[PDB]
Amino acid sequence: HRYRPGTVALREIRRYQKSTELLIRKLPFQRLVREIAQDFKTDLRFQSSAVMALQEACEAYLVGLFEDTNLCAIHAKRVTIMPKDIQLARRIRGE
Amino acid sequence: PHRYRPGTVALREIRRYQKSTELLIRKLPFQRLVREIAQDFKTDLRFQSSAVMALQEACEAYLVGLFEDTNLCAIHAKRVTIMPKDIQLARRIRGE
Amino acid sequence: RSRKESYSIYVYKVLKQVHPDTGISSKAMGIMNSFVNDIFERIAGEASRLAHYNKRSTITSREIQTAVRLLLPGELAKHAVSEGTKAVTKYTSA
Amino acid sequence: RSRKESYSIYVYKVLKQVHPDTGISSKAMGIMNSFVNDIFERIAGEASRLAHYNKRSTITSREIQTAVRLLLPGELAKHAVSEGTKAVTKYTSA
Amino acid sequence: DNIQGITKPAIRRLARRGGVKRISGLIYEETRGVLKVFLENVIRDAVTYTEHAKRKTVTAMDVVYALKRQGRTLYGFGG
Amino acid sequence: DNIQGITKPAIRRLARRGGVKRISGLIYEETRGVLKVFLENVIRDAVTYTEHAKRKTVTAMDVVYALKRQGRTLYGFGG
Amino acid sequence: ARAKAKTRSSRAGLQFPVGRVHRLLRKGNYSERVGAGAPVYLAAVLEYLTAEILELAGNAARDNKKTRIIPRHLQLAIRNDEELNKLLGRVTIAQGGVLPNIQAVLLP
Amino acid sequence: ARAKAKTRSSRAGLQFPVGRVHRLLRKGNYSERVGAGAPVYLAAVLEYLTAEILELAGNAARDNKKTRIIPRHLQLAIRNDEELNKLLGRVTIAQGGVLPNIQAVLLP
DNA sequence: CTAGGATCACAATCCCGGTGCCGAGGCCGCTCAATTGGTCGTAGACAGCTCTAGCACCGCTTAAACGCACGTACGGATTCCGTACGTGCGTTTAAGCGGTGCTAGAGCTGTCTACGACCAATTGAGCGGCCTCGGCACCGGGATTGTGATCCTAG
DNA sequence: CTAGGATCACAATCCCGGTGCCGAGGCCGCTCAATTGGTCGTAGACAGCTCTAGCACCGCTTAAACGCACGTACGGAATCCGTACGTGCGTTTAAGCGGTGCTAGAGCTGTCTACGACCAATTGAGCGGCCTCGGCACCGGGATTGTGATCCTAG
Repeated sequence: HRYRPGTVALREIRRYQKSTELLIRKLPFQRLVREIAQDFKTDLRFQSSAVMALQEACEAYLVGLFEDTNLCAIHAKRVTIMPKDIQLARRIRGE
Repeated sequence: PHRYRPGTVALREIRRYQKSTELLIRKLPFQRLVREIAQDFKTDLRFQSSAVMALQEACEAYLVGLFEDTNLCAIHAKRVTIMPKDIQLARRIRGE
Repeated sequence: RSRKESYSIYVYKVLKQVHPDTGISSKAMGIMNSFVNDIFERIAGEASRLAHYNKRSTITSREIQTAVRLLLPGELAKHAVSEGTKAVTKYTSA
Repeated sequence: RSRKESYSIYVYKVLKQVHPDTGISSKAMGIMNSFVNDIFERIAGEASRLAHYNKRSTITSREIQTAVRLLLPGELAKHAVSEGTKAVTKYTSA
Repeated sequence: DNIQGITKPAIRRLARRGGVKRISGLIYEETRGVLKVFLENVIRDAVTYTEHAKRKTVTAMDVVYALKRQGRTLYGFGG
Repeated sequence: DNIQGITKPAIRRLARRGGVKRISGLIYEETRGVLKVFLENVIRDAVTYTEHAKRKTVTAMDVVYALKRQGRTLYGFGG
Repeated sequence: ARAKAKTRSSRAGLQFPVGRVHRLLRKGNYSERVGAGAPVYLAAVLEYLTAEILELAGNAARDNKKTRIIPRHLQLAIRNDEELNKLLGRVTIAQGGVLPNIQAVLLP
Repeated sequence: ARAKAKTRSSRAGLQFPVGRVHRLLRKGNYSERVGAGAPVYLAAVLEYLTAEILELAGNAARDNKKTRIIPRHLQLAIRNDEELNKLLGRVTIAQGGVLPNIQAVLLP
């Protein structure tokens, strides 16, 4: 048995839209945060709740952007999101 | 006689209006609209001349910005004609 | 050690008024505290601006009412103003 | 007769310093007044928030500096801080 | 019937400043609607400010404030 | 190269919560770049707040404040 | 002997702390003076709004056969009401997730 | 006889009014107390920003063979500098117009 | 005979010169708000201490990520059609400008009173700490929904 | 022999009862912030007056809107190709969790001093008002740029 392209993609959409857990691995995200912060000030420490707040904000932002990217794609009569859709979304959003 | 190809005059107008700064909406109709709209909130309302001018400036800036974003949407759908679905998309993404 | 004030007690009282058999998680209580603080700030700040614009030094119930009308959308404002007015009336009659 | 204070004199002085032979229209002067008022209330408001967050009652040069760093983008903040620091130094030595 | 005062050539001029080359026939009504919504919002807030001051004349400062609180700061009219 | 820790399947999960059905292969790098920019901005404001308080530990309140001033208010972490 | 202490909240028939709201207004660098009615009004408004959102969240919880409100329920309540969505437009609810929404063009 | 009045602007080598800035800070409901250096710093920053904008506008005027700055020149100066555009992103300059920009795809 | 560059007619836009008018830049009087000199007190700087919570490391256990492969379906290029929008001309309309008249209401001043700040004594409401137990997450295993294709028939 | 529907296989989800754990809600002691009662000063409500600017109307000019005719180029539908993203099985890896240990620095407390508010005096800088002149807007003529198309040419 092989599901046709799209069936599993819709099942995943339903599953992740029903759940609320964070989708980025914590340890890699923490490393990224620390690496970025290193350029501003050295020997910075971070509260666990600081990293969690950052992760939450980043995930929310990215989900919203993917939504607007999806609307752009649908408007160009596509079903596939492309870099040009992210760029357009961001430009219109003012970013 | 001489007839300019579709697009030539449209680009000439784009250049002219993008170089000038005067207001493009006729003052008297805009004033009437403003007063009509304000009537629904409070009666016997007066308006300073500079209130109407401020409103007209803000509205025209807003509309120009929206037409710019509508144009970008059209260009992204491989069109050169702006359509209601471009305004709607722009506004939705803007959050309006 | 030491006190960090919060609106937990009052949120729980209101919840017990509206849903006697419904509880609330700590994370929802934190959300409700953040919400109450945010709205407080928004209202107080717009009342402050209103007062300043009119060269007045006192924030009264009028400033609060106007801020509510400016901030709360649609029927929320309608009902919020009603609630506030009733409370003030009750307060003024002790 | 009602006196309305404005930054016109100071905007003109600066213009005469940077462009001795260049004047300015009344509408541009109004634009520059609005600009100066807006940036003033952005900086002061940020400094106020900073002070409040740290449970301080005084707005000092440190709060202003931080507010400038937070508000002004990129090199604007680098030069603005320099300018501010120079002024304070000059002021402190009378 | 004052919304119709925003004529077809006015909308075309606004679009031309925005860099639009070709305009569909259905854009005019959409634009009129958008403008109406925007205006209603701003005027509503300006009138609220006017009423709070117990005035009967909407001032340019009421408008400026209304625009400011909607994130559309306007420079040139006293703030 | 810690930016590479944001894996292909993480980005796909994020897109799936956003309702995206099909994803181009070039989206992953774009997303990584966008995330990097966002993070840099937020962290730079949070560190500014930390430095003003003369602290060496970024607190959750620094982050909350940074988000707040960027118009991305976050609820659930003390404000 | 003086009179028994009667809280300003009880005089106004409110759950929210009028005295605390008053103190926060006076010490929040908002104005020089604060009227006596301002804390009462503000407290009443904040109590009404929290009652509304708690009621909607409790309804969502009950619909989900749950007896405790979680961030999910708060997000559902807020995003499903046009007015509360408009008030809380630029607000992120931690651990709230999103609304189930799939574009009609993507369905099989 | 006391000493000749020396303005705090002249002491700081500033054109902007330090005394006025101080008064506006004290009466603007920002904090309980205001440091002595705060008005000096703020005035210096304001002066720098004004100088920058005025310089760029004067340059645009001189490029347009004009002797007087108009709103147009200010708009040109602000929108042509990435940093000043970012600072004044959500600001509308009355009678400023827009920057000449035509999409490449529309050209003949 | 064509595709291509060259040449042409024409309208539109940039440029130079003269006129004039009204807004900008400067001078003057004064008045009020900023400066000088001094006092009082409390807010913040600085030092010291505590203990909490952040950082670093290690060992298993999977869950998830990486890689490769087969294939279908979605992006994209090409072609054709018809209609909808741009361009231009003649007619109509109402916007813009000036001038006059009027009065409502914005803006300011003076008086006085009620209301909000401030202080001292009192106390009860709200916060920290402890504890218990039931709402929830998790698990196994059936019932159910759904996708895909194999089978059967009338046509 | 084909299209459509009937039927089947069986993977993913949902539902149910049982387990047990650790977080939410309640109780107790205390302490400090809210209340009560009284004093005092000034901010704003109210009344009255002035004078400005917002509204209403009229006539005249002319620029802009409007309606219609015509044509063309652009949006949209259809067809075909091909590549590249999706679904899935196998191997790898490092995230997650639990535990242990160290120590840096965040939070709090005590003491002191200096920096800012407040007051009185005084004086000069900035604002309203008046006035003049020159910089820019406009009109006219001309040089130039650019579009649309007719022509001559190399091939």
